[PDB]
Amino acid sequence: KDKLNPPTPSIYLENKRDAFFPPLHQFCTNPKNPVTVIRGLAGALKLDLGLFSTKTLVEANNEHMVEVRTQLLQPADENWDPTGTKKIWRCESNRSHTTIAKYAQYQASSFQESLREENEKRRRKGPFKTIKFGTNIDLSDNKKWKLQLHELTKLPAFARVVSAGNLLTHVGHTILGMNTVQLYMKVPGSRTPGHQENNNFCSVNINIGPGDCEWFVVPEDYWGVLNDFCEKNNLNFLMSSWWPNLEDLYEANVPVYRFIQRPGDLVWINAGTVHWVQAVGWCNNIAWNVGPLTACQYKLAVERYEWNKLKSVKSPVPMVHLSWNMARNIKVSDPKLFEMIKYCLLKILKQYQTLREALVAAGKEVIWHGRTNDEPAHYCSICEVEVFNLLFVTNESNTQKTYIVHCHDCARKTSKSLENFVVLEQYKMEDLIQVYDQFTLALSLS
Ligand SMILES: [Mn+2]
Ligand SMILES: [Zn+2]
Repeated sequence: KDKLNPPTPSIYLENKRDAFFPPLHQFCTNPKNPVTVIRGLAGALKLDLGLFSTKTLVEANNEHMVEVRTQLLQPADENWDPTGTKKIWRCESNRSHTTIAKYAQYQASSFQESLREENEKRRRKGPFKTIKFGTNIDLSDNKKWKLQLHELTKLPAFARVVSAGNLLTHVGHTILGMNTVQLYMKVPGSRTPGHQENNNFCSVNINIGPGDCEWFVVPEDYWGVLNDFCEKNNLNFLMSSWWPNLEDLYEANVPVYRFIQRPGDLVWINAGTVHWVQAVGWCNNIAWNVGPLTACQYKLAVERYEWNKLKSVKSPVPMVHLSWNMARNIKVSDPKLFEMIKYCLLKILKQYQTLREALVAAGKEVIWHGRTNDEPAHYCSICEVEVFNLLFVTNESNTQKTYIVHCHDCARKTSKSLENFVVLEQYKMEDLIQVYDQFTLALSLS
């Protein structure tokens, strides 16, 4: 089917007017568009991409940490077992650390060697060469990266790291790599393997250049098919490194979007869109997440939040904490989105009331503990689930005032009658009830 190789949703900007035009915002967040390629974005805004060149990065912070992935240099769009016999889903991707200065030396010498090879003139496949990919470089420190982060404020508001319409701005604290910028340094063949974004939040990626990247994209509502493929091939969809066999996908009638990202092109990945990427030339990229205020985004975030619990994987976004912040601080005028949030809050409230009464009925004391504001959400020190309001802390951690948090289930498993724990409460019930009761649908004529 030609429908199995659909065209790329793609917008071509010439100037600042095009970039700030509101129908662009609406196109990107439309659930029918799994990905949007915004071509010419840097040129239209006169963004200085030179602030992210390797030369500039070395000067700025030469000892900065870089995560290295050591990989095989594979042909075109394929992934072969090391022997070169058959195409398989499993990637080879070994981890180590280096610095910006050291990776930079390698990136440059890699290009010089390729020039010389090009001038040396002239098991079904392979054997394959080894390459290194510098990934997940942390650009959160505004003191170390002042000029770099300022340049990204030139973007239209919907695409910024920080904005009033961004759910990740309303979380109220830092989530590393999501509401902070990540940087990637590349040589040809550098691969970011198959994945969905953390808790299915949208993402922004800009190619710094000078070389191109090639992207592969599958819509959110086929993610289940790719999950089945991973399990059949003995891989964890959420945690393993895998690179889809395009012939397998075609056979299973899964459509695949495929396109080239040139320097200055911005790629918008919509919520839950499955994707994997490879460098075609020598380049750097920057990326972060954004959470549009839509029913579709909130729904997919909640779904992945609950799926992660079943798979014993931590959620970087604390969706209970976020939901309360939305009710406290945000006027919601879409009836669909409003009903979703109200439903979730009522479920949180009922569970909390049920647990609290059980504790009281058993004669366990609930200790008023309160809360520092802008204090981050808490997670269980053993199982890493989000823990809200009622915190379970050992007698000794309480005494030492280290307040090491446990969920109810993990505390019970340790201490059958909770005799080794105290129960801390960060919010009064009457106050949460008020927030819930006062959270009402706002009128908007839009
Ligand atoms: Mn991604
Ligand atoms: Zn736990």
